[PDB]
Amino acid sequence: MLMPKEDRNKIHQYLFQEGVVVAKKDFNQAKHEEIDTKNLYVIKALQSLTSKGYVKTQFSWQYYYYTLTEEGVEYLREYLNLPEHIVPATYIQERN
Amino acid sequence: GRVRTKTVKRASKALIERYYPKLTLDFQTNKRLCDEIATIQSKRLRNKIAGYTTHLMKRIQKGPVRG
Amino acid sequence: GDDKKELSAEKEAQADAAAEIAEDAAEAEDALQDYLNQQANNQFN
Amino acid sequence: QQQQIIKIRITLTSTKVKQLENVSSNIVKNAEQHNLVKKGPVRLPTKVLKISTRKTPNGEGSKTWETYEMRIHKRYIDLEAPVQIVKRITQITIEPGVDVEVVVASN
Amino acid sequence: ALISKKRKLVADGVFYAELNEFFTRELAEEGYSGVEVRVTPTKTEVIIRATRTQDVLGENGRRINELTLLVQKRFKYAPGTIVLYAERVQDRGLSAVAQAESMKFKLLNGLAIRRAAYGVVRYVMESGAKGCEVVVSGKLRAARAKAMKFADGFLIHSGQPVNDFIDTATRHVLMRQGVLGIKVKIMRDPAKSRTGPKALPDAVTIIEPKEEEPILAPSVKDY
RNA sequence: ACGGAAGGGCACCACCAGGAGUGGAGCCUGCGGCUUAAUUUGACUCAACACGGGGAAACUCACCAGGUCCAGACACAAUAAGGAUUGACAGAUUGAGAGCUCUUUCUUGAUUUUGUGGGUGGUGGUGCAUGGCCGUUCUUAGUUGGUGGAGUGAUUUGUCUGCUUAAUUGCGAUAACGAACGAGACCUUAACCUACUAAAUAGUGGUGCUAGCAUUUGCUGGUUAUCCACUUCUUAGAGGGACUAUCGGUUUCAAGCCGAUGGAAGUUUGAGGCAAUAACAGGUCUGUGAUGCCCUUAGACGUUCUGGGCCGCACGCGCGCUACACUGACGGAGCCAGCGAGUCUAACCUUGGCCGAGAGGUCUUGGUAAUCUUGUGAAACUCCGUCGUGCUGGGGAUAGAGCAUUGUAAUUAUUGCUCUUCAACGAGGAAUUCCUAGUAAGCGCAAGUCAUCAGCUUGCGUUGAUUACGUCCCUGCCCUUUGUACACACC
Ligand SMILES: [Mg+2]
Ligand SMILES: [Mg+2]
Ligand SMILES: [Mg+2]
Ligand SMILES: [Mg+2]
Ligand SMILES: [Mg+2]
Ligand SMILES: [Mg+2]
Ligand SMILES: [Mg+2]
Ligand SMILES: [Mg+2]
Ligand SMILES: [Mg+2]
Ligand SMILES: [Mg+2]
Ligand SMILES: [Mg+2]
Ligand SMILES: [Mg+2]
Ligand SMILES: [Mg+2]
Ligand SMILES: [Mg+2]
Ligand SMILES: [Mg+2]
Ligand SMILES: [Mg+2]
Ligand SMILES: [Mg+2]
Ligand SMILES: [Mg+2]
Ligand SMILES: [Mg+2]
Ligand SMILES: [Mg+2]
Ligand SMILES: [Mg+2]
Ligand SMILES: [Mg+2]
Ligand SMILES: [Mg+2]
Ligand SMILES: [Mg+2]
Ligand SMILES: [Mg+2]
Ligand SMILES: [Mg+2]
Ligand SMILES: [Mg+2]
Repeated sequence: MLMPKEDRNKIHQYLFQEGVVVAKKDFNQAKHEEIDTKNLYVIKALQSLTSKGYVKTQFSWQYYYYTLTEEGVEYLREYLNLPEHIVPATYIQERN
Repeated sequence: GRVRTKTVKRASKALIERYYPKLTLDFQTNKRLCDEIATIQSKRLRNKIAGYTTHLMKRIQKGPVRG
Repeated sequence: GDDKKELSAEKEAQADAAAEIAEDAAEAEDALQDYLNQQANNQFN
Repeated sequence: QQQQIIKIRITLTSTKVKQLENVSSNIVKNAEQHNLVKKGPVRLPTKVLKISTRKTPNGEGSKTWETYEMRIHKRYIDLEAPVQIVKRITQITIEPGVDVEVVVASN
Repeated sequence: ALISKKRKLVADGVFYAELNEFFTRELAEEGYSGVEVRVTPTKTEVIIRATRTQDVLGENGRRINELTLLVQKRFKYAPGTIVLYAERVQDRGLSAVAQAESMKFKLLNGLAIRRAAYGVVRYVMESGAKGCEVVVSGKLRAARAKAMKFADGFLIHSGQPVNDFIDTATRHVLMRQGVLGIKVKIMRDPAKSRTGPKALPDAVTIIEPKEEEPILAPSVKDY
């Protein structure tokens, strides 16, 4: 798609941080809850990210559920550059 | 109509068969009987049953009845 | 499936069920990465 | 050293009349089973959420109508207890299917 | 906050419906079989009735993270306030939904249409059901649509005990040709009911009298 | 399985005895037809036609006249940092304050672009490729296994002449005996509890404070807590109650049926919900991010934006509404329901006060609700008057002029009010629908839809009949008997 690196990272980064993204099917949503971009931006960004492995997508009642997968856990490691032994949804909280 | 089904009539037979001392011409007491002496899942069916294991009695008292 | 080969199905059906009882009785017992995310951007900040 | 009579109203709302009456009754004992003072379970008129629809996804056929319904049961129990018993009596007594709500105040 | 309780109780229904869905879509290869969501003090409790909870967990308990996180983000829960646990179902054999997904998954490794269903009925039986029925509908291999039935044991079909004693579930195994309809019916042995009616309403038991040894001219016992 | 053979049945989607009608009329609304840029489309006997919850001003929306966008994943290849690509102010242009496109010339920085492969979306096709759902047969009563009896066998007997029932419901007969699915049971609603447990969100009596009239103590009210009590009425928990009981006619003195008495209740107590096996090329790909295959994919069948269209009018068909009057209209006055709904991150249901003839407006207000709207003071209906049979003051079509509401927008007139205009229609040919008691019919109300719009529907209560309580004549179905060269089963 056509979107500036700024918005790509605000996605990409947030994906690595949370390890998870949800987002309602409604392009033209201006700003999406949480991430600071066009909703349309998120959906397609991820769609790409999935179509090359990396991430998994689920629908049901009008909402996308993107699950970051293990090979992606590497790809983001390249795109965000951060060193191996980084992070994801891969902590166990304090003692929760 | 009001033809009593087989379940009603089959139980009634089965009760008159093995409890003729005890039971009576009275449905009012035969009701209370059934409760103690028989497992039934509804009040309604129990009544439907007792009322007919009664009627059956009522005329045994004048002759026999096949079955 | 045709009824000419039926026996052969019902029996493989059983066997299928028999091995679904192997699974369900053998599962009735059988036998880090630190630094975080919003931290590495506050430690290299 | 605490404890003071704070005037309570526990409102009990559900679609499962067994679990509801259960949590209702078990509470009313666990009141005077330790001597409080109350006006007991007040059953509010159980109301019915009706929904009336054609069965058919489309148009064909004799026009058959089908009404689903959902029943909401609501009690309220008024208690007069101090802070200790109340908070105890709210966090426990919990039950999956019965929404418990405890207000306070004299207005 | 602040909602009508008519609106509130319906709302909670929907919430369950949307939640149950998402799981049935997300945990099929995990024998998802249902949920219940307990509203409590300080947390919202979600329990996943999946047969195979080892997968719902994951590497040091990952997945339920993603799963909560998902469920979290979506309905807007404030981290901590929503909590998921998985919980292996006590015999999948008496749970309609669990068996359709078996049936589905059977036919997707290409089991013979019967060997599939004909197996499930047999395993369900040995799980101690009172009766069980599977239908397959739609089209295999030929062009014109057929449908089969696969029953054994005992079922009833009408009135309240239906609400009481039979689990039913339709699934849609999406095949290369068109789509199959799987449709399972399990009828639980009402003897075991544990909480409810103990029998069918037709059940009329008579206690078996007593072998009297009567006669005997009066007499009385003192004490 | 079928027959344009025979014998039995069953039913107000049959008739009888009637009711109230439709068919005639005005209009409303769907369908055909015509018409058209387009008048999007599915469905055509009961089982297509106030049906797709289909009451379309935009949206919906598919159709028509026009304008943008890619939201064309991903892989290789090409291009290319000396710049792959992106965007634009003004002007021209355009319906448009769309940088669509052009002039001009800044900007952006590897996100794209060109190409092929591969995807993708689609209310595009196929319901005669499917799932699921539904409707139909079915207001029907049918389906099956155990042990036995018959047959080499598929199979049959059980599952049957009769009688009975709403029912393969039973009785009875009996090479069958005994059972299960479906029926019944069950479940929900409406009826009965001065028995039980309670209630300032239900209400009664007493007592205070208090108004009015009588005064002779009284009668009729005010007072979300001034206190005491109570649960009859209201509410919903747990119980109880009915089993066609008692008695009697009847009958194979069987199932049963009829009558009387009692009973809250005696038509399956009344009305529903659920409902076996099987069938249909029933309907729905236009509910679905359900789906195969085909089609299409950048001058798109994607999508969005502007504007028209689904309402267009020689006419055929179907559901409706209002009527033709005097059991009436009109005008004052009486004045009584039940099922409901209702506003959070928001404008829902609206009391009350004022202004306005009205519609409405404006100021405030209670309600997330047995708490407020609401006692929903609804309508038929009841009362006393006016009119007097005259197309009349019945009837209100058509139409002109004004004022208000919803909405970004009301013109092809959304709706509402006022004046005015004042049509057909004088009870409707052949035909045809619906119905058996709190039913028919009359009568309004909530709810769905809904910004606005019900002449529709789903429920509701109010007023409350006439005539059956039967039969096979009509019509439709079922059952045996029987014929078959049909079994893809008379398409
Ligand atoms: Mg049954
Ligand atoms: Mg039934
Ligand atoms: Mg007649
Ligand atoms: Mg007539
Ligand atoms: Mg348009
Ligand atoms: Mg391409
Ligand atoms: Mg191509
Ligand atoms: Mg589609
Ligand atoms: Mg079809
Ligand atoms: Mg179909
Ligand atoms: Mg067609
Ligand atoms: Mg009838
Ligand atoms: Mg033999
Ligand atoms: Mg026969
Ligand atoms: Mg009472
Ligand atoms: Mg009487
Ligand atoms: Mg067809
Ligand atoms: Mg469909
Ligand atoms: Mg139309
Ligand atoms: Mg009047
Ligand atoms: Mg004025
Ligand atoms: Mg307020
Ligand atoms: Mg006139
Ligand atoms: Mg008039
Ligand atoms: Mg309305
Ligand atoms: Mg309509
Ligand atoms: Mg023959």
